[PDB]
Amino acid sequence: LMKNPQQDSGLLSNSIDFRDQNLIFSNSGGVCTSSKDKIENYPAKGYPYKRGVKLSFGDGTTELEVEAGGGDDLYGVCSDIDEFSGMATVIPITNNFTGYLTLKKVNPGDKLNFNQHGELEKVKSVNAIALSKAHKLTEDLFIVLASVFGNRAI
Amino acid sequence: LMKNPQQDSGLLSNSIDFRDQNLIFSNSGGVCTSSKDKIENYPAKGYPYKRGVKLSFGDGTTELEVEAGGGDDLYGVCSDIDEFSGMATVIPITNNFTGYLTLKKVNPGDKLNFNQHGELEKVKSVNAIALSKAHKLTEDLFIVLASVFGNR
Amino acid sequence: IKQEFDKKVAEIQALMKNPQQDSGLLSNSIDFRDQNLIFSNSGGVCTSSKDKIENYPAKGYPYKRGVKLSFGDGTTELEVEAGGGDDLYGVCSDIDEFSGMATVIPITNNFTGYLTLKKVNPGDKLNFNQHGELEKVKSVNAIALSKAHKLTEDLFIVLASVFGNRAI
Repeated sequence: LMKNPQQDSGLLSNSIDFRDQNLIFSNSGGVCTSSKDKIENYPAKGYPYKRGVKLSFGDGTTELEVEAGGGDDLYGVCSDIDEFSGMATVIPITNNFTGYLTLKKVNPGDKLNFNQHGELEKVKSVNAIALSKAHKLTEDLFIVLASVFGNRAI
Repeated sequence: LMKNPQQDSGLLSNSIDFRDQNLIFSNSGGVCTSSKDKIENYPAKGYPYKRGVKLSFGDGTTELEVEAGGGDDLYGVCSDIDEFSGMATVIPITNNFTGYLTLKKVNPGDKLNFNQHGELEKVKSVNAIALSKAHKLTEDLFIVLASVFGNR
Repeated sequence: IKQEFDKKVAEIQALMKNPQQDSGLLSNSIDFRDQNLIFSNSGGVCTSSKDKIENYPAKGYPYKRGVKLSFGDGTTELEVEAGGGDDLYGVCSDIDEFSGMATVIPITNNFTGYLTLKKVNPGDKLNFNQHGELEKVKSVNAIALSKAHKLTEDLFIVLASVFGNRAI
């Protein structure tokens, strides 16, 4: 629900090990990032963090915004949110992405697609392949490493 | 049918207003431009300016060129033209473009497709969404702000 | 035995991109035309500085072929192997044999260059097969810009431009 946890921790972190220290919700961006990636920023409608986003049009008084969604309305993938300005960082669907995305509440090689709420689910229109299994961060919060490369063909 | 108007105006322009000054036909490129965008150039066959283009092949003596077109042959979007060299600047369909494009003689949010002449029309195989109403520059020339983000 | 050895060397060197081979003479190629029709040619005829290029461990010999992702027992990371159809992931534009690393351009980025063809005139529609070879026609926008050039009794290359997916 938030990039940074709302409640402050009561304990320090044990910074000794180096394994399995990347399965956190505050892991913004992608696991493998190219210097030739196209990155945009939009006004955020809701909390579309780590979800497929779509274009949301108001009454014309205010500019275009982005909200979590999928299906035929999918426009990109949100990889970061600046909360002070409400700015959602979006990687366009034309550009391929590899990273941790929210999964609907799954094995490597299974084909995934974005549902109505911008959540990955097992399969049609979007090329997404899971590179790992679901990792549970909360009772309803599951993340999964996936590679999204364009849109499929009907 | 030229980016730069041929008939030079008889009056000086008044630079007093900062609103509604970009709704001209000589506004080449895009409104939102990324420094990592891929930009190609090709020989132009006709005037494909501000239209969707397709690859056209000749007899074989000369190289391939780009001509205004759509359908399943759509290759990219022509954003600029150098008239001296007849060189059309193309953004491939694999790259996403946001800018003013020619509309066939539509409200923000309407899905659009490219016709046989590279003109956007209201609706199948291209992701084009109108971001503004049709602005009429000439009695037959209409433009529209559209974001293209690939195929469907 | 040695003749069979030499025959296998010939086969594997024809398979390879730039095999090591000593020559008794200095071959002279003074003309500057049709000098680029070699198997050791660079990945792209027209290359942009904004192209996204990845590298992956290779399974088999996917050079100048369409590549797809493949997974094993999970002990080792995913690897690219020659393939096409609906499983196509990218195009292998280079290979480094010492490190066994295939340099690949994803299907989300348009590519133009010489690719392996099935054993064709310009302006024809091409599709990737199960082996990653191009064949005359589909779900990929691949168009041939030239005719098939034959370098070996089974090796054909063709100049092709591939730009994204083809809806419907």
